[PDB]
Amino acid sequence: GVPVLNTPGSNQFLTSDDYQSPSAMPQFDETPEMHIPGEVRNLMEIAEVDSVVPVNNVTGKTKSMDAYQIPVGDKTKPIFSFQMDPGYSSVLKRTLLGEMLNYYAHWSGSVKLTFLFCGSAMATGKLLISYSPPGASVPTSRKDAMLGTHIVWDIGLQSSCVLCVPWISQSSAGYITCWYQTNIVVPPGAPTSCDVLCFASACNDFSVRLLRDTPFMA
Amino acid sequence: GVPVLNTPGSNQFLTSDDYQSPSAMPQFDETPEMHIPGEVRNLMEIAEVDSVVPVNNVTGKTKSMDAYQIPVGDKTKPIFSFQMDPGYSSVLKRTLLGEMLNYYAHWSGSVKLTFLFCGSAMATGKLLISYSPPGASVPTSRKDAMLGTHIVWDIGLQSSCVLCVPWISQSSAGYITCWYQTNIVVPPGAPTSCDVLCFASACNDFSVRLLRDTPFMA
Amino acid sequence: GVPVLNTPGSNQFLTSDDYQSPSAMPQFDETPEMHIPGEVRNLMEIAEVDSVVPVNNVTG
Amino acid sequence: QTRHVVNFHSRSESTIENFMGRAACVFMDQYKINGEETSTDRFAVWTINIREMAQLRRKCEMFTYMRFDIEMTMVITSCQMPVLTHQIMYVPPGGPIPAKVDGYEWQTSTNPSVFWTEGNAPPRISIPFISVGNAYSSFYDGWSHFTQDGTYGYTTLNAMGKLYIRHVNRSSPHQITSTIRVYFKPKHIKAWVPRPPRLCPYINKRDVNFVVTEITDSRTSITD
Amino acid sequence: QTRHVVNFHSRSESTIENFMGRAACVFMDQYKINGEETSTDRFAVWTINIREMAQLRRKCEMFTYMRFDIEMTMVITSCQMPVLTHQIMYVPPGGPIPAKVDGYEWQTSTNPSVFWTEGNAPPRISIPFISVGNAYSSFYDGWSHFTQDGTYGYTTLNAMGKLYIRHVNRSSPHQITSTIRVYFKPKHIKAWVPRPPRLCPYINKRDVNFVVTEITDSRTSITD
Amino acid sequence: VRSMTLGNSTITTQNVVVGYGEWPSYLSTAEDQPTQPDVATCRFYTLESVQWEKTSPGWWWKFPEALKNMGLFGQNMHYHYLGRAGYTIHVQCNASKFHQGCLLVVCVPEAEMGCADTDTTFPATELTTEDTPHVFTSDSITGKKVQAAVCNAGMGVGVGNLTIFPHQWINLRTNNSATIVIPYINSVPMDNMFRHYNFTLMIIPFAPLNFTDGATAYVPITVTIAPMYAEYNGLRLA
Repeated sequence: GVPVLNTPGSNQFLTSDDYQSPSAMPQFDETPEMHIPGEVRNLMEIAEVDSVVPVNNVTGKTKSMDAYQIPVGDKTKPIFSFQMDPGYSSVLKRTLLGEMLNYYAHWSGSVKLTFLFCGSAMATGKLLISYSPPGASVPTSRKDAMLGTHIVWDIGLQSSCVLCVPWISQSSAGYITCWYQTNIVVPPGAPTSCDVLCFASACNDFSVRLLRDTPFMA
Repeated sequence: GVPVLNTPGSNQFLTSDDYQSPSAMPQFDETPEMHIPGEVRNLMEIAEVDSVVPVNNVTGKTKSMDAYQIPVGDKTKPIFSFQMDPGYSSVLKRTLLGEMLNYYAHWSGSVKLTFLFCGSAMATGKLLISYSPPGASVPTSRKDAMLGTHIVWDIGLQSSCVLCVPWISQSSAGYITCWYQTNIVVPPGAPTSCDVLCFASACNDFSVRLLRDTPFMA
Repeated sequence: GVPVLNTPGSNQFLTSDDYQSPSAMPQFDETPEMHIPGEVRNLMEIAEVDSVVPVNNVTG
Repeated sequence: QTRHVVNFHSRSESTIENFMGRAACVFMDQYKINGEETSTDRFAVWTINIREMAQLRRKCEMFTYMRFDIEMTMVITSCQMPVLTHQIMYVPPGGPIPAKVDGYEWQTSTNPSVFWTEGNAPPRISIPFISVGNAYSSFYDGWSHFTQDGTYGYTTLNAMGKLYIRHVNRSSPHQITSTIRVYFKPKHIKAWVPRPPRLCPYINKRDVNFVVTEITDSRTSITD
Repeated sequence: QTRHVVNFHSRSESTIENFMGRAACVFMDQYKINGEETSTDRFAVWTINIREMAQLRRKCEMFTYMRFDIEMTMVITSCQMPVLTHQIMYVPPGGPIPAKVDGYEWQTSTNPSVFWTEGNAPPRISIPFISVGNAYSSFYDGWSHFTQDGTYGYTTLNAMGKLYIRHVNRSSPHQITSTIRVYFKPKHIKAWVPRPPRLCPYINKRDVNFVVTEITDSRTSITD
Repeated sequence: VRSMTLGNSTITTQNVVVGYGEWPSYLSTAEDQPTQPDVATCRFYTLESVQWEKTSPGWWWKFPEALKNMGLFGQNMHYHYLGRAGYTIHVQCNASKFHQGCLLVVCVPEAEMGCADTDTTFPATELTTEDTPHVFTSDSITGKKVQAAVCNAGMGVGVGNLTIFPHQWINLRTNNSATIVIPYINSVPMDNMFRHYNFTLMIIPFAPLNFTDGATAYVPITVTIAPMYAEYNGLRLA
């Protein structure tokens, strides 16, 4: 019949191939597909969902829900500060963003952060959210944070300030520090100490290349 | 010649394949097909045929033809009662319906029942045929059967009442009980005790998926 | 199915062949090609470059 | 298990070709390679019929008449040397049979045979609709010999042939005991005249004789 | 390593078929060839489920509902003769299982099985979407038996079958111990209802029970 | 202020999070025919109000059977063994202006929860107490019951990234009301309403409640469920 000749690679089993498998049950006709709500067609649709970031993950507050709460209410040291990279960072590694990025080796994109102030409706103050570029050093003072990139976030007007941090990739990252511009001003009835929740997702669109096994599972 | 490469699955023998078998007798020309009456082109054409259902299959009446006869002619206990599922039910498992359904694991459809009254042409009475939904409990009295689904089947007018029981599938079923609404009224010449035959088939169309080996054969 | 017959030269490994190698990472999409200056498309573009010739290559 | 909403509408698995056309093992047999030059234990026979095992036999008795090509694939093993080559000779209904492993019938040009050597894919041999009539008859309410003689129920129309299997190797230093598993499969199958399913268990492979069995499993009362 | 300009724009590797559809070894098992005629160490079982190893199990728990064809390719070895032939019998969810290496279930025509002889390419058998429902459920917050009986969390919709594997050779002079590696692969996969990733380590392969684990790794202060 | 009414139940409300972008709908066969009640069933079933103190870790309800004693919807569960619904869920908080806090109101379809001491199961009355909610706990617990520690809500996931589901934040600084519409997520078109818990409404306080020594020591959380597009199996013959 047809003269064929087997190339190198015949009668082998490459694990990652896409050949036509001979079906064991050919007569069998499978169940018709109904419409089920909430289809996922791409993994990066999970990374685009905001989720609470455990910024206050200090040594004794990680098995409770005090990990998610940033205590607000000393103006010389910042409120919080963390590396801005969803991989290899204790704060952003178990986020929905940071967990769908540990399945991959090459990823690059931007990341948006939402700071929801969960204090009273009468508490009023200012917080200064500074961003350092990936090469720069952290601000040691509030003035040195003001001279860089910042957003003086008035709490009494808006209760949710949104960032969008670019240049986030791996294959020495940024910083999101936060400072007391003013103290929390509060009437006699409302409580003095408040909390700030944080969030993280993919800002506009996220690029991600090389799939691998996750490190968390043992 | 043509560079080919054998995939995984070459030189194997999958039992369920549909490959072109090399014919051993190629010169041989087979006998022309005449028209023989009564062709079957689908198994569910056997399930649509009515056949007598052994409702009276009590411990000593299964090797005779008293299994098929429901004795008619105490108004407090029902005449007969059985699970409405052609699989795993002693009454409906050896019917033409219930026997072409034991070749399959997934089946779903409806089932119609015909009650042929085989009494005299002068005997007259009423029977109340109640249906319980697959979750409901059986009626313990005639009134509680009347408050559900029923058909007061006048024997003196029509001698054959047809049901169509839906929601019949497996992958806790219904009930067809029957009650004395009235006794069998009979003139002095005709006999007092009568019989009722039952039938079963597929009502409109029947769905059936996964072929298996039958349990009956050993 | 299709009646084939293997010729001489089947199931051998000729070192200089140009067959379609089955890719190990099919899902993987490689990095886009940027324009890098100074592409070589032929070796004889190196021979056409002048270079200094050691004529006075005496023993010392 | 639980009762689920089995919602779909399909009867493609209930057609005749999707019901009968399934490969099932119908013949295991042993056959040696050497010793006992005049012996019957050096080859296999298996007269081809549908009444082999009761699971398949039951399905062919749903229908009175049926016609179908058969496409069997043998699966041959060996125990205990060289590389072994086998021979699976299908003789038609009109065909000479061997009496010994070294008979001359094995060389008959009208008996098609496959020569499968060990290690390759299993040998597949396909046989068309041989019968003289227009269909194979599962049941034959009649007598082979005219005027109501012996042999009830056996017609010669539903004769399919035989399948003689041997080693082609003439001898061996030690004993090799090969095992063959014939996988019968109906193909391009049509079926006429449906028929009620078998109720009683099977007694013998050439008759319809039975013991009177109860209709269904019994229960206590008519109302429970 | 150093932080480079990772400049490209692609999410083709983040789709569901390019995330789940990867072959992973899910079942190693030994099975002998001879001795102990009534023994359970002459065949393999592996009830097919996604909760086999925690690396794959974690990926299937990203999503609540998913449906997919499976295409497994076995990789069979041997130790210690003739050329060996194996049998990988997939039984459906509704299917009889063997109790011994010589049971009659192995000859069931409705259980598809491949007969792979040693030396060739690995055997590949593909199984469609079997389930009764419209998708396989990774999680089932419900009870199998009505009225809150035992067996929490186990539905019968996400039953995929079993995979019985044996030698077809009846015996051998010496002992041969074969090893099989089943390579499971989802194919043509769809997935619904995303779900947060697993945080705690896995305890058992049939439940969701866990030990309370910390959210993230701890650091010294909130500002370092 | 919008005063919604359904049947003989009127509530007073003050944006809707449509779960998975779909509004519940009916299933659209003579072999199996559904019955659409429409009458009643759709009215508002206000559960008992839940007091939220400074030390409350959370709550959860398991539906559809949280409504198993709620009127005609809880009575049609006993007569039909198959059904489906949509469950518009309003969650008010009616705190004051000096109270502070934040809630996660999330629905979590198919919340298979884990036992407190593994190697065993729980007696099935630990997942649900019909109307009343099972609270979470602040730390780990033992015994044959649900591991109800927050940070690992029920399923062994992080409680912070529980936002992937249909959710709504109730920040007492800004808002007080939440509303979620959950269009019957299941792998089979109809399922039994006593075996299977289709979703798990769990309300989890991320930022804890705080106030001074003059305010009320709690904030009552009011839960209201309206079963929409509920349809059942047929009981009549064909």
